[PDB]
Amino acid sequence: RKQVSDGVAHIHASFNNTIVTITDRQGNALGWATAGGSGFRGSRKSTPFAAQVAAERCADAVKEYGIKNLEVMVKGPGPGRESTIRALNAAGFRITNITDVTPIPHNGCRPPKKRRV
Amino acid sequence: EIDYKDIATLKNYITESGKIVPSRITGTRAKYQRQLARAIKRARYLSLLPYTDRH
Amino acid sequence: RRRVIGQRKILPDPKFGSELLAKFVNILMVDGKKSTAESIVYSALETLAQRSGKSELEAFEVALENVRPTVEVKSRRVGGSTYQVPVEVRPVRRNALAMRWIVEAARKRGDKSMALRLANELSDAAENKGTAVKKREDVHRMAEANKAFA
Amino acid sequence: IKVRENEPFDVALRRFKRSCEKAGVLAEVRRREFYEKPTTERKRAKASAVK
RNA sequence: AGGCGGCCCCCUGGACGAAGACUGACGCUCAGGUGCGAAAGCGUGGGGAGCAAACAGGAUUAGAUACCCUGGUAGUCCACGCCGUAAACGAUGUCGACUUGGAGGUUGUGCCCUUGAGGCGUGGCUUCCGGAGCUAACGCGUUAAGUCGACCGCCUGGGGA
Repeated sequence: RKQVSDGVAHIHASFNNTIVTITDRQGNALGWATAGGSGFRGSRKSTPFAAQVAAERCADAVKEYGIKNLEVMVKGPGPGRESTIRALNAAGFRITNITDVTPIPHNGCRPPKKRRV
Repeated sequence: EIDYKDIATLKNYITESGKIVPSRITGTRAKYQRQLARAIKRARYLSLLPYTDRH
Repeated sequence: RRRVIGQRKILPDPKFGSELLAKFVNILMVDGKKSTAESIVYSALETLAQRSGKSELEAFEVALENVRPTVEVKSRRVGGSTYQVPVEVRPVRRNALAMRWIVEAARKRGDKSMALRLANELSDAAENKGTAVKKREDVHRMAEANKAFA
Repeated sequence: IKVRENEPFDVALRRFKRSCEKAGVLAEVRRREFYEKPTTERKRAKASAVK
């Protein structure tokens, strides 16, 4: 209903997936998009355009809120973070803080024992 | 040495992301690196440093 | 291999002084009978002379100006997988692409003389008004829109 | 000192030289004693500066 | 030996050295004897987040009893008990002694004409090259597979066991 100009964005970018959600200062989600819903699948769901078409739609999903100032929480090892943050800054938003919060294993629950890559 | 919980010293042996710097970039002997790692790990249990800068 | 052409030289049309009109008869001709193609070129331009707003001296160039792309889509192997990639359309091909499509269209037609089969395609080759005719260009429209992986 | 920037950030800055995988921790571990025996050819330190 | 890590406290086993002290061969090994699981399993009783044999659902495919993927019991965890299981494989039974160098780390113990941001003796641990000699060969290489005394087990084709 009423513009806020300020928010916090939660981005997950992995080598197989890209998810973009925009929240307020208290963690209420104002818009959400997924690269799967923007029509990209499999490994291509990690690509700089598949991320852009979800970031643009997530910015459009907060177009009623008149956003201008942003802080970002990034997850996942995927390279799409800088091009996603640019594709979102293309909506007129300034990003004044970026922080990584990836669950790169701390972790809780059972430790895996299989090999990687 | 002289009360190990000196966070200004401990912050000189970690990255911007709070990770323990490898012994080769400080020239530190393994005798001391293991005790410095114990000091940095103990400092989390003194609440002087987060367990990960992510939280 | 590597130590190859490129593009071999061709001599321009003796009457018009054009290298496009020289390539045109080379791809138009059949069984090497270039003497018959020299009676089809300009004879197929009969119904285009007054209709060309660039005047007669550009009444064929106009059909080649209609399409001048920078990339084409190709489907190429990277391993056990095969993906669509954009490949560059260079200045040497940029002016000769549509020329190669118009002769195929005329050869695939079967009414009147060849100088009239060629005139059927050339009449709409800068108008594009026909049904399902721009499917011709989907190989470059899909290239200016390639996303691939980066 | 690779990343070092906090708060605002742009572009990639992931691909660096020295420390983590060659020059002079991780990777090359099949060379083993090449990490000790070559002394002054591969090891600068020696004390008086940065241990 | 298997192994054992996370933070704090109390209790607590074993190792190692120098100048002296004490018994005065009191020692070494050892058939039987008495002791000790990484795991999986079973047994008495709990407990179920994570993961998952079995089994189901869907795919891929000739089929797919596998991988992928939505679930899931037993088991894993615990108070514990039984077993003695294995690549228990770093393949070196336990004791004693002689010998050739180096690069490196740690821990005692004793020294230094310490102009060192340290150095050097001498014990214990100890990584990796390397000389003699042994082995068919890899290599072992002073922490020996060299050399040589003490004690207790094991070996003499494979299929079948």
